[PDB]
Amino acid sequence: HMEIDPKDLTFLKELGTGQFGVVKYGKWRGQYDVAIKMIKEGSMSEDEFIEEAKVMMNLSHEKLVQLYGVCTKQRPIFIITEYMANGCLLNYLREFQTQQLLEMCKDVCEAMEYLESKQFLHRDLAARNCLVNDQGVVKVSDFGLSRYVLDDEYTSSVGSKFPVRWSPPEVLMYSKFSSKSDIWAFGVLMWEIYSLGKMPYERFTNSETAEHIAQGLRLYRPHLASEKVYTIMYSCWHEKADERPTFKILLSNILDVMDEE
Ligand SMILES: Cc1c(-c2c(F)cc(C(N)=O)c3[nH]c4c(c23)CC[C@H](C(C)(C)O)C4)cccc1-n1c(=O)c2cccc(F)c2n(C)c1=O
Repeated sequence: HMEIDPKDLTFLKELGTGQFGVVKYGKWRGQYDVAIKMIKEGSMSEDEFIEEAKVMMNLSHEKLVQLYGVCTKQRPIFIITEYMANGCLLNYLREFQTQQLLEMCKDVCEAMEYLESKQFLHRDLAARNCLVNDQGVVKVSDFGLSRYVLDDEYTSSVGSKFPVRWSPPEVLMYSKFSSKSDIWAFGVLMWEIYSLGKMPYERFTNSETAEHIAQGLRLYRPHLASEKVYTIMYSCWHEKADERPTFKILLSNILDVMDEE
């Protein structure tokens, strides 16, 4: 537990509004640049999140957005994190050489291999919650947070905000989350990266996407992805969770394609 005193925070710029409300840029104890997420009441199970936040502090990796602490002796609670000046990867992609696109995949895969080693599920990996720092390094953010979301539009499988397009068959059929459902989502993320932020299965509704996936249909090769890169993303989408690679394997596959291309 790392309780941050709000008196040690400054509020310097408004970054916008996310799923949980207002996000600000500020400084913590004049030392760290931070993002301050102000968690609107009724949007998150705070008690359950606060228990898990102690586990989230201990997660430390260069490619994971660092949790610095929380402000919980008030409502709304604040989540204090590492500041990523270029915002989310989806908007960064939408605003590159093929080598830079693979380095973005490598960055995320390093973070995911670390989470996989800690048996910590992200649960909602996608370009919208990967963040980009001032040097163009991509880092994974909001890992594990979707388990504490209270809005039905995000939690229900038929909700308007459920990430159907990033979900494997066992999630759509049984809500069975595992390291292998994070692998599936990672493949969709690689597709997003190589498609410069296009929506996956854009031609389909969420209901039509679940049906397409049930028939064995998969996302097509983006033109910026080579055959070797597409083989990696496609390996993430095996119908059987047990036949999907680990993040450890994926990272080795990515490093091989980099050295070769
Ligand atoms: C990421 C995000 C943040 C956000 C955050 F949380 C954490 C940090 C960090 N740790 O530093 C952070 N840093 C910056 C932002 C930001 C935003 C951009 C800033 C600049 C300086 C570049 O203007 C820099 C804040 C509000 C909304 C969203 N946001 C989006 O911007 C977004 C887009 C498409 C699609 C989506 F789904 C999106 N969603 C849902 C969403 O929450």
